[PDB]
Amino acid sequence: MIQRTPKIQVYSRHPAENGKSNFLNCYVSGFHPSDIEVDLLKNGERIEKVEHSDLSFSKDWSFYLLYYTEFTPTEKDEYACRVNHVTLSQPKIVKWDRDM
Amino acid sequence: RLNEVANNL
Amino acid sequence: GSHSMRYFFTSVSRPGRGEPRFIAVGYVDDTQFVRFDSDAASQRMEPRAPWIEQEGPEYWDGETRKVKAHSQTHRVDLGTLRGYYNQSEAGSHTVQRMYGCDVGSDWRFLRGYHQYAYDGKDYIALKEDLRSWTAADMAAQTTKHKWEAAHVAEQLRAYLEGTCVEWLRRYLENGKETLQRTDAPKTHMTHHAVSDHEATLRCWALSFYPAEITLTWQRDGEDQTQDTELVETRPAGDGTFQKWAAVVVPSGQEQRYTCHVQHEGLPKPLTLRWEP
Ligand SMILES: [Cl-]
Ligand code: NA
Ligand SMILES: [Zn+2]
Repeated sequence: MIQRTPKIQVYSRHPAENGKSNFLNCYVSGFHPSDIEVDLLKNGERIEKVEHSDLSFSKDWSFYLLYYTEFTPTEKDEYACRVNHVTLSQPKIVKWDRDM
Repeated sequence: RLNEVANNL
Repeated sequence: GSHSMRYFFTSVSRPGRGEPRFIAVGYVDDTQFVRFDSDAASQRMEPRAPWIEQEGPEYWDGETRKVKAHSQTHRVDLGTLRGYYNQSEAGSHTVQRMYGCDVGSDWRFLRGYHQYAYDGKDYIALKEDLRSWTAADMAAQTTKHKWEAAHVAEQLRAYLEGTCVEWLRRYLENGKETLQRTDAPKTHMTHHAVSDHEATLRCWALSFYPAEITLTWQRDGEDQTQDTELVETRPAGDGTFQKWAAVVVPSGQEQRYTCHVQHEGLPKPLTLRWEP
């Protein structure tokens, strides 16, 4: 049973502008086994209306998934993705930064 | 279109 | 250009209760067009692209029958492999399989592939000749001997060189409006001060299709890899892809740096330079 830690990128579908509706993405890749917990957070609280892509994989057999939700960037709200997997000692929180 | 060969390991 | 049709299958055993979770996805190039998820309500192969919705009831009945036959093969394989590797019934294990065909610019067969992994490692794969098998270990060597006696590579070669490419060409025609259209990357550069004397320049490539792209930084016309960061190509979520490459530079020296973008949708590569 091979164990590979997820790579995580948190980003918006479109270049972000405060007050303009958009999509918050959490792309998790390079991981094995497929069991993974992914939540999108708004001010530390889990967003309930979250969808995900169908599990697929790369050349080296590592898995990838996209978790996404509609959101509206603002000056005050903080967004993030929280990931837990057997390879992590603690859940990893990656904050959304509109410049990345 | 999927393959119809379903051979087991 | 060149095109491909590929199917990906994953089955994950559930030692606590029930049968394996099974997920199958079909792609033409970088476009997902069908899916099956054993946890979904339909229990049918489902369309994921408008051009496949054109196919009649016999197509959907046939793809549903075949994908459920693939699910049963993986379930049997999970049990077989537990025994080959002398593993307990207590742990969860995974089987993955990918197969498909590539066609050249002329839409003629270029190559076929059929490979299988157990617990994220190569198990058995068809060689490029479509006649021989690559077995990664002694458990897979047992499978290779069994398949060498049951005409398996012959049946797979006939599918990969015939059915696979014939149906790929049918999909390429039916879905012409999207499948044969290239979406060149929308590119721009952003600038982020990192101190009062250094800044990050970030070169963005957005909304492009297919996913294959090259972003490279140059300084004074020569490749620069020191102090650069390249992210993995990522899905936008609308069927297109995104990527960025960044470099940390001394403030006031931004004009020496150029970002070079290569993509199939561009007649000539793009060059971007920070303009203050
Ligand atoms: Cl705001
Ligand atoms: Na054979
Ligand atoms: Zn300094």
